[PDB]
Amino acid sequence: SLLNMRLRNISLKSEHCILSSLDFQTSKASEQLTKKFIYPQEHNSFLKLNFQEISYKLIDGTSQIELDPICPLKVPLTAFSYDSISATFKLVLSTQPHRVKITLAYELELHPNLKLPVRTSWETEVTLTSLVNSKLSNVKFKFINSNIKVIKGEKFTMRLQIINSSSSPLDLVVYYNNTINPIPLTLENQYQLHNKYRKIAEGIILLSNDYKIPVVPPRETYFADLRFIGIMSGYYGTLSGLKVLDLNTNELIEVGNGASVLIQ
Amino acid sequence: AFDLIIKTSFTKKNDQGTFGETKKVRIQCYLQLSVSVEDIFKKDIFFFKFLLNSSVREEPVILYSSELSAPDTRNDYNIRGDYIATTPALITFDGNESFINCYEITANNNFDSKDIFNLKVRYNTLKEQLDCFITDAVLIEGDVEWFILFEKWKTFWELEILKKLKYDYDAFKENRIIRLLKTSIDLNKTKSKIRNLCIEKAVLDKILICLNKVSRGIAVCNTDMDEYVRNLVPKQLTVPVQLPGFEQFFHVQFEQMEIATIGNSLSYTVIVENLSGQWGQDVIDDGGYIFEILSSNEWLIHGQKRCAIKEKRKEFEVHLIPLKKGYLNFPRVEITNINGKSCRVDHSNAFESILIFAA
Amino acid sequence: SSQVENVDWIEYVMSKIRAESNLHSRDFILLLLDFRNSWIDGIKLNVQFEDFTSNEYHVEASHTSRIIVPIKKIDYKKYNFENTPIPRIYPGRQFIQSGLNEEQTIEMRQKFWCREHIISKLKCNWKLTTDQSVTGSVDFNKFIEKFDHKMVYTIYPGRLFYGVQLLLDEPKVKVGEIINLKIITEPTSTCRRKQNSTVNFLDIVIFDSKTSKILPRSNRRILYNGSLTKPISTTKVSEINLEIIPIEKGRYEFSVCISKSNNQDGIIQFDSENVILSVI
Repeated sequence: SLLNMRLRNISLKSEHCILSSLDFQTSKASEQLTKKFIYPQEHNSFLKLNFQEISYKLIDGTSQIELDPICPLKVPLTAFSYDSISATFKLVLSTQPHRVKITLAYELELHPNLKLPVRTSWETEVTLTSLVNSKLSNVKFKFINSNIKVIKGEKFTMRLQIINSSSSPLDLVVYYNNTINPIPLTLENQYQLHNKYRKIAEGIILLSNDYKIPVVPPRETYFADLRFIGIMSGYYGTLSGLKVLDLNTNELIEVGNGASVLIQ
Repeated sequence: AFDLIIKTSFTKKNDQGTFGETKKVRIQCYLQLSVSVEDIFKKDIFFFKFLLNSSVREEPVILYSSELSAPDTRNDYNIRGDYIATTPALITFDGNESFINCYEITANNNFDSKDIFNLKVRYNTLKEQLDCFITDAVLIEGDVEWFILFEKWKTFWELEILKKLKYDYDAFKENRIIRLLKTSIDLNKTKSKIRNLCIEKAVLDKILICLNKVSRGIAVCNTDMDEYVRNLVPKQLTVPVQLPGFEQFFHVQFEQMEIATIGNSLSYTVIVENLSGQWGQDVIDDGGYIFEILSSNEWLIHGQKRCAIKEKRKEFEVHLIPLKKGYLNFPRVEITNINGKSCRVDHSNAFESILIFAA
Repeated sequence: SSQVENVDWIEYVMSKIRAESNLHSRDFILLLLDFRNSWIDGIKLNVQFEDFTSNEYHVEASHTSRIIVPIKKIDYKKYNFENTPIPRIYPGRQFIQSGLNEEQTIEMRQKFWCREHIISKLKCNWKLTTDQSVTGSVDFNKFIEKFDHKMVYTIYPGRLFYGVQLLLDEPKVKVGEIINLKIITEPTSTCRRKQNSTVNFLDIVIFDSKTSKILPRSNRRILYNGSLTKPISTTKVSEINLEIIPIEKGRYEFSVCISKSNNQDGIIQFDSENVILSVI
């Protein structure tokens, strides 16, 4: 069994999937057995595994279905000593764990006469922000296009969705802060922090600053049509400064976390 | 530091007498400056980086020149990056003042890891320079009739009082104030010492006010004290350095095929080749030199993650899949030998990033 | 860039820097005015300054419109607001002190004259949307409140301590070539009286530009001779230069940070000026 393998699947909430990535490599048993019977008299020998077929199958009860990989995987692939080949599969995702089967059909090719077949297999289970809500309230916020790319200098528009279902209309007011946040750390980290705060402060401007969103009646929605223009090339992932104030309980929720402006 | 006794018995011809003194001295057999090499390898050009530093907490030094001389064995590498200081550069024991001296070396035929390079750094201690400053500026300012009078006791002045002083190096480093420590020297007994010697009255007076004034902390920083090191002899610390020993040299290049949203394959082709012929050592296209792309928590690799290098030039495709939001570095790579050997890797684009822009 | 020249302010700034190519883009600021229309009907705005005119802005009733009007920074070298007492428009009354030490009065004087500079230079007109012949104007003496610290820092660079300046040979160089940068540094009027000293230190901290991440001190991307930290006099213009050697392809920012002393905190200013070089 010189095919030690692993499954280190990682979740991805952004696109709503889980990426399962098998990775099989020649184990230390191959190193131990290479200089024992494969080619004892030679000094630097190697194995010559050939993989007939690799299957990643989704199973539920008696039914099974094969899953194709993300990028193509040339099936009749060769393999020598000290190799590690990995394949990735995408399956869309609550509390219903999946059941999958992995089967590798391969054969060693000691001389071009004989081929020992192997059909190792085993089953297992596939087991292991953009939307922002308001604390001490039920109102919820989401940008229609949180991922916007525009040429720097040109003014762009970002559509903010408001959900109201709590009890009563809100009088929230939105603004962008264009002042350098005072710094609180060594000189290195402190200057990094200052540069980040400066870039946040004087990078983007909201051309409708201090917009009074008029009314958001209960159990309804509203589109705050914010309008911006950028002046510094860069990537403003989860931009701060765009914070919305609620004029009922002085909430200073950071609504800008669901914005990923990129400008050249 | 140790003690030494010298004794002489010289004789002259004009007189008949046999003269000769017997002096007892204390010699400081400690190296003030400390050097630590750090080298960077890149394809067909080699880089040095010396982190020059002081070796004592309270004896900062000053640097003048650090030109690295090539070996005299042959018409070898053309060095490029020698440093000549317009003004002396201060360096202390440790802090956020890392003095870096970097060189760029280009070979003509090939490298050889048995040559010896010489650094040849010239320097002085801050104490010596500031001693020259005090003994030339605060004491003999634009005077000749007084200096000829004072010349009688110059060797005493530079040995019993000037040597015993202790300078507030922290104060100089902070505000460049030339002040003594509190427990530096007791004037109440120093005055008694000078009085015990036969000394001219005005000379005694000027020495007393000089010591008092400098104890008060004169703070001339940059308007002066840069024309007085001319008469100060520099120390020199020619130290040898050699290129590190290694068995093989590889460089790996990731080439884009045909910005990049999250969860999408990016087709890259890695080119690995053993460029050891450039550095003398012949290629070894059969060694146990496994090459693996270290999978991080922000890059999923699809394809041949690991493979054994058994060819002069190897190339194969590989598809990368990002996981995090944006501006991710390339996945790290390493080439390691199986048995015990060591080799050097030149990742062509170690510090390069892709802007992942989700959806 | 040249593609986005449609809006008025960017086009004005471009024509100014191109036609007078000695000013960098740093010698310009916006003003970010916001006119709130309290009239029942809409009004067409047309804001004006020294030379340029803004295109028409239609501001409908009870709705604010954020107007951009660029300004050239005022230079302390040829205005001398430091010693210029506030005018007394009804002289003849005897003199009674309000009571203010030197720092408070110089602060107030700078704020007042800074405000007054951009009141006698900025204007706008009217056109009622319904009836086009109801033109008029609006003053700014009764709207523009007193300035604050940030508003004076941005427009009046004499408030800052040092007016440093950076430049390179060319912002394009291959891998493995010395390319020196020289940093000029002139103290301002604020430094010559606010604090007594003879040496202040500055740093030549370097950023990745693209990722906007500060590089380490002893990095493997930019090799240089000598320490980044070095003193500068607080009275005379000081010139320093470095021996930057690029190692890998990329872009770097080369900011500057002036400090009072090398003891952790106690930094005078973080200047925003920077010069970018791209190595390839």
